[PDB]
Amino acid sequence: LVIERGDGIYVEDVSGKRYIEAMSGLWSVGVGFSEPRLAEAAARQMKKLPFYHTFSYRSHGPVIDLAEKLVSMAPVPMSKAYFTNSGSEANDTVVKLIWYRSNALGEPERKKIISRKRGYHGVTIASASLTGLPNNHRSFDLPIDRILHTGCPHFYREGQAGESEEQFATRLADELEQLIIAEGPHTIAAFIGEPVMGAGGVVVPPKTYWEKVQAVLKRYDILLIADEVICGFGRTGNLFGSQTFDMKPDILVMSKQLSSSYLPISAFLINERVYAPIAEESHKIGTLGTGFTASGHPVAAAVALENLAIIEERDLVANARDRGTYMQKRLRELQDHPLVGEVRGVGLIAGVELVTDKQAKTGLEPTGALGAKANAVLQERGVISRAMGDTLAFCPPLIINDQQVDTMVSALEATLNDVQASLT
Amino acid sequence: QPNSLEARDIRYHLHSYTDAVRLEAEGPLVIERGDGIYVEDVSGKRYIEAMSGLWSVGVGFSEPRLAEAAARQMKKLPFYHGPVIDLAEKLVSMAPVPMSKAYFTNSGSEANDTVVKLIWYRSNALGEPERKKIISRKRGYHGVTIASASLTGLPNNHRSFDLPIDRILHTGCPHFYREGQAGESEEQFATRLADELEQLIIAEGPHTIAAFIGEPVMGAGGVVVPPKTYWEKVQAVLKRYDILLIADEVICGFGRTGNLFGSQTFDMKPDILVMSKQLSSSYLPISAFLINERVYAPIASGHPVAAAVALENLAIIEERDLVANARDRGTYMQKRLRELQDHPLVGEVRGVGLIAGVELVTDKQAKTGLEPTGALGAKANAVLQERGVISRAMGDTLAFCPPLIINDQQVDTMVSALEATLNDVQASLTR
Ligand SMILES: Cc1ncc(COP(=O)(O)O)c(CN)c1O
Repeated sequence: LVIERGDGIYVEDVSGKRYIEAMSGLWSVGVGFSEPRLAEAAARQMKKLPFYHTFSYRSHGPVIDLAEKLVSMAPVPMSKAYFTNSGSEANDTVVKLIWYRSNALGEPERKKIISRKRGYHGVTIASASLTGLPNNHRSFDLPIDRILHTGCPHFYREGQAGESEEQFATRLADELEQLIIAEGPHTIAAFIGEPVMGAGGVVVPPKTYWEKVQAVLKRYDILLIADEVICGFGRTGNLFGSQTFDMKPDILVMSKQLSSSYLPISAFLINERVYAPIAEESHKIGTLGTGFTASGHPVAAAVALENLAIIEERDLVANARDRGTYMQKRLRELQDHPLVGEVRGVGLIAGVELVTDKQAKTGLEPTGALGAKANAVLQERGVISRAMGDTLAFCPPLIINDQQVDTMVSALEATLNDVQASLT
Repeated sequence: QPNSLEARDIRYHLHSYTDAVRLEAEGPLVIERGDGIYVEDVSGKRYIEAMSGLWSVGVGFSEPRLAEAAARQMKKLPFYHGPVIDLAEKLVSMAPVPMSKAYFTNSGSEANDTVVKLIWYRSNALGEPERKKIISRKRGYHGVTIASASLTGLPNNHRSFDLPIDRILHTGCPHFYREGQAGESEEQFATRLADELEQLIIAEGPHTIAAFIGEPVMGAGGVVVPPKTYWEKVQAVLKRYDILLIADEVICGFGRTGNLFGSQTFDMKPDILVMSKQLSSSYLPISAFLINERVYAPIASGHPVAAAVALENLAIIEERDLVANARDRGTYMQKRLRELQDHPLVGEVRGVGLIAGVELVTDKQAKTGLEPTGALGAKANAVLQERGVISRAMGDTLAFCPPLIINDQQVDTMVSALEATLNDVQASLTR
């Protein structure tokens, strides 16, 4: 599919056919595809100071404004923001700084990071190791040493016979605790998780998961890294997924909706517990020996600022919350469709996992075929979704209205009816 | 003034490559705007940006054509996962040796990281699970991801970070002034480096070595120009053991060394070429790497706004003859800088094309500076900045890497400021 242009929630192919971009591109184009104020911010900044770096005691106005704004918006108290170009680089730098921090605290053995199966955190050698999907690892010799993976919190696929949702949450927290014990708790630096796993299939954790996991972490004083690359800036019904799931991270990683992907920029926030010992170590060494050339890029930072100003002025968090409520309700009305195994989601993100045998939870051979089949029909009906195996994902822009949500979910129902007719 | 830019920076902003405790005490220097080769701080003082920012702002700091390219794309299709296709085609067509495919990333770091990951994937696809080691060099700079900071050969990039990771090796720095033994000539030193590389390869098991990575000229490690014959002798080694050559042209690319690529200046024939920086003049973040058919055969999403800017940047370079401009001003800069070789504070002047390093010492026979090494560099860089020129100190070396748009009169101004700076520093040391 060759996409050429976009407008609001829509994109157009070269032939002129219009689609709802129900993924907001790559989970990221929050303000839609034609926000003129972002081009205005970019052009203005690029003619004033198109580039300056933030190395060696240098700065500029856009990065200063954006650092202040991100710290001020944090869902828990934070101390500093640090800027990169991507989500992958941010998670990579986070891992490195955790290792530095542990060295800075006299803990040379506290270097292990716990991630999760089906988690997605990037593509660098380190951040692809954090990622818990098989194809990111296969043939790349990953994961690197120090990166561990605990279970995926996906009740529909991991729950045991007869187990309840809250028991499943208890079992995942207990399995985490067993992992920490078996490794040696003093060796565990951090735990990383997305509030809701996006790329892994829009996996919403079971109720009480994050409370119980945080209890475990807190017992051993392990750092929590909230990966808000997808969930950040209104996706889940609040400004951050950490608010929606009552998470209290030490480190919060952002990208994507930060600039609505109009330019490459990413950031993470660290609290005082993280910052203070890194600062002291940088002073003994003489510098903090990391950073990307374009870290804090002034044009990207100007666009991000204007993007956040628009999300606040137009009440887009609330807009996403309310259209999300409607979308979640509409999608769950398809539960009794013969092809619908599970509907899951919160706020303005959802997944619909397709099956041909509800009791066995199985689809066509191989798993993925059913999702590919339905996704082709859905596209043909004017809706671009992402297939993750047999799950179709929905993550539309924050500017969507109810009428557009109705259009998108009706196309999904007509799609599933079509696919059902092809198989009978 | 709690609401000044400087105060707000100290409160909220964790900087790269900065001592955080010192930043809290002094605050940043805040840059406001740019004009050609100049930038201006928030207090209104102007400086020649003799480093082009971070070796990167090739077209200077006020090129409104790039602003229009960005806005045009941003108003058509601001993102999707056309300019990316056009840019890939252009980079392949400009390559200094035949190339097959272009891949995009945001940063030089991610490019190098991806290159390492692709090499591993490739050796696995070829059924060579042990051919995974990468040889880099001391003082090399290749970026800051966990993998690419491991390729980097500088201690500030490793200390307290637990790097380098396994599989990354480092051979010697090809810096004759610092590494040449008593009575060794420049060419003999080249011979010895190629021999030490070969010894490394033999000792590790040649079947285990996948690739060698080098910058044609090492930038961030101090503008180290390799000895004559080095690249020829190295390349003969690597070819003997079928090792891939990765040319990291992040700095050297797009006219910096007197030719379009540093690979042409040094007669390198890489299999993989990494680019960033002058690719877009840093007006937006974008990087790329190219691979040849040898690389691509067993293994057979750029950002569109960034790509549209990189395309327009390349067109400007081409239309305004900036590679030739840089070559000719480079010839003049290198001659002017070498006029300071006899200065009592100058240990060495080195450089090619439009990049150079002036290494400072206080005892020219011992090749020693002030205590500790770094103090003399820092001192002179501060005085040069008072004189309106922004250089970058790498220990006791001051770097010069000005915009491709610079003219001879500006070169003259820059080098005269350095001369007066060295005279002032020498005077202060005698008091
Ligand atoms: C030769 C070289 N390679 C790689 C990099 C890394 O680029 P970035 O800062 O964009 O990650 C740099 C940046 N100074 C460089 O000079």
